[PDB]
Amino acid sequence: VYLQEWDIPFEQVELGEPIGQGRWGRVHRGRWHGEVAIRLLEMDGHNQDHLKLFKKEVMNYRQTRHENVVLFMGACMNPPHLAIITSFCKGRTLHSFVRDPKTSLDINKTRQIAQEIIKGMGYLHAKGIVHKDLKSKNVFYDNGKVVITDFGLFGISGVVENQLKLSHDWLCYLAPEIVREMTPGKDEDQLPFSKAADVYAFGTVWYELQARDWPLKNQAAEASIWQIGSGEGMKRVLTSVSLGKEVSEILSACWAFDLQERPSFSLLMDMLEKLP
Amino acid sequence: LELDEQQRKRLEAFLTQKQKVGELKDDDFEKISELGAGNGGVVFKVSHKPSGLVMARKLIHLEIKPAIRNQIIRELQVLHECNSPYIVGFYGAFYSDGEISICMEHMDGGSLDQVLKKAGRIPEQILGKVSIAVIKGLTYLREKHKIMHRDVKPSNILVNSRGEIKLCDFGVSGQLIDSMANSFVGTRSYMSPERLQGTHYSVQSDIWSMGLSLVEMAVGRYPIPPPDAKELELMPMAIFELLDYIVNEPPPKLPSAVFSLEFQDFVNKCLIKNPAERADLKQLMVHAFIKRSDAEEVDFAGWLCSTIGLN
Ligand SMILES: Nc1ncnc2c1ncn2[C@@H]1O[C@H](COP(=O)(O)OP(=O)(O)NP(=O)(O)O)[C@@H](O)[C@H]1O
Ligand SMILES: Nc1ncnc2c1ncn2[C@@H]1O[C@H](COP(=O)(O)OP(=O)(O)NP(=O)(O)O)[C@@H](O)[C@H]1O
Ligand SMILES: O=C(c1ccc(F)c(F)c1Nc1ccc(I)cc1F)N1CC(O)([C@@H]2CCCCN2)C1
Ligand SMILES: [Mg+2]
Ligand SMILES: [Mg+2]
Repeated sequence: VYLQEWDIPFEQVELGEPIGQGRWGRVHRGRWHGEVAIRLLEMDGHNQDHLKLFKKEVMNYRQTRHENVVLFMGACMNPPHLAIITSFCKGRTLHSFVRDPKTSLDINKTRQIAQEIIKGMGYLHAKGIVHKDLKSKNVFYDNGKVVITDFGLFGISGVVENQLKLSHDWLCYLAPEIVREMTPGKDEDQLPFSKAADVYAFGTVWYELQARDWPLKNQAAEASIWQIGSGEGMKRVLTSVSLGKEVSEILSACWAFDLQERPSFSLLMDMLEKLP
Repeated sequence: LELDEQQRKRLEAFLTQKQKVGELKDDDFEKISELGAGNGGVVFKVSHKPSGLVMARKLIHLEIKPAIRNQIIRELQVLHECNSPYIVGFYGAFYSDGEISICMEHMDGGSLDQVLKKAGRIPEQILGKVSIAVIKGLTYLREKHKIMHRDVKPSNILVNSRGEIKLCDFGVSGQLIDSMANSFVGTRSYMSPERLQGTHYSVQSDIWSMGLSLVEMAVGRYPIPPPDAKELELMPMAIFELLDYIVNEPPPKLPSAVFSLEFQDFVNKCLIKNPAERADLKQLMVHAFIKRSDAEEVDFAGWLCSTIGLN
């Protein structure tokens, strides 16, 4: 991809100030005239198998467009250097949005935001793309509109010892299937992400919509790994402080220990409807 | 208290050479060699230039919002009040280049994990003395500043050719624990079964960690899962099944053929899964194994330097 292979007309794109680092390159603000987010990646892997998967996935994302999914625009690869360009999201991350004092969530607003997220995930799933990284920090809320970012991105194999370092916010969104497989020397690309793991991550963001915090208070990651992958921690949170029966029913469904008992996103739309 | 005078005359000696060094900053120091690195940051043998002293510098690398960074440094400065013959000599803590550095005593023989790998196994005669040292350090910490350690394992037990035992890297600062230290998981686990399920824990969790550490050093092998029958006379698992073992299976125990009841019972009491029934520190201090080893006569410095090769 030389960026002219995309349906977005491109003359020139300029880097602006950076706006956060992470495991997958550095994300800058930029100007396409429109604002954009530009993620800079570098491919250690070089074995042309990694770039083959990168090319496949970037042209798979071309086929996407939906008002609840961030617009994928371009990707160019001058190996080892690669760049992924999406539309820039004004407004605030849902993560920092539920955690605001001044914010007024309610039994209505929460269902509406949730239905937005479900529509977006349902599209992505229909076209066979798995998010693999749904969380509150990868959803943006600007006035009425809700947009999912940073999807599909965990499938790639760029630069990131035999220990592990796992942020707590991330692990709260991880289903038991995954955290059981975590262990030093195993890369993120080998983990069992899936449609069901995505609806589990939706379970955590819904809990965050109810309680405006993590479902597990910050603690040693080994503790979180056991509590998450045993299902115990999720059994105890459902016990500990409850919300409403119909609200909590969707939560118990999404967090279901056996992944196969987790609902589809289409079904979750209906469940969110039959509520106050 | 209950501070011997030999000890009190080497504590004063190091607090008053301590005020001779004054303050510091990065370029005052100069490298020597690779002590090692892990679960946060590298530590290197260093010589300080203003005041002819050799130290050990712990650098850990944390780009985060500066407000909590200065909160961390001010919480970490409490190490200046923490001074015992069983806690490594602390000198200073400062921020530089967004890399927090802690300057502490250099301990000639390194960590009992290092000691162990070269030694292969650690005898009982001597594990008695280290056990006394650990309970003393933990009681000093709980009574005087009201903190707990939260990470007791051989790589955090330090030994010198002068024959002392002291503990390093205890959890003094909460912010540093919540902001960095929590996110790491290694290949082994020393966490109590009540910490792993996320209930409220206490220094009891440290009692468990100490028990597991003593087993490892006594038999030379990380004790869970328990060695198999062929491996025991002679003397590949992911992290979650390790943790599920710790929580859902019996704890390790020392082999019955080799060590006394007093040692076997000491470790059995440290490793009870229910922290309520696990011995506390008051009870461990008066245990038979402790009364024995405290009144025994072992020359530690000699064993250490002939184990590893110092002078
Ligand atoms: N399209 C976008 N519009 C606005 N902000 C964005 C967009 N994409 C990413 N960001 C932000 O840019 C930063 C980079 O995100 P990211 O590198 O994924 O860090 P992270 O999600 O917090 N942790 P990690 O996923 O491991 O890198 C974060 O603050 C994102 O919220
Ligand atoms: N004050 C010290 N004096 C001498 N050696 C030390 C000192 N502190 C740490 N070490 C050694 O330096 C190496 C790395 O130390 P450290 O960064 O604390 O990781 P670790 O001790 O191996 N395990 P952890 O405490 O979980 O990080 C180990 O071999 C330690 O034995
Ligand atoms: O370096 C530390 C450490 C952790 C918490 C804290 F509050 C500290 F002050 C720490 N450093 C420290 C404290 C006292 C002395 I005397 C010397 C020191 F270097 N740690 C914890 C540690 O043992 C690891 C980190 C995380 C996982 C396992 N424990 C390393
Ligand atoms: Mg992200
Ligand atoms: Mg250490």
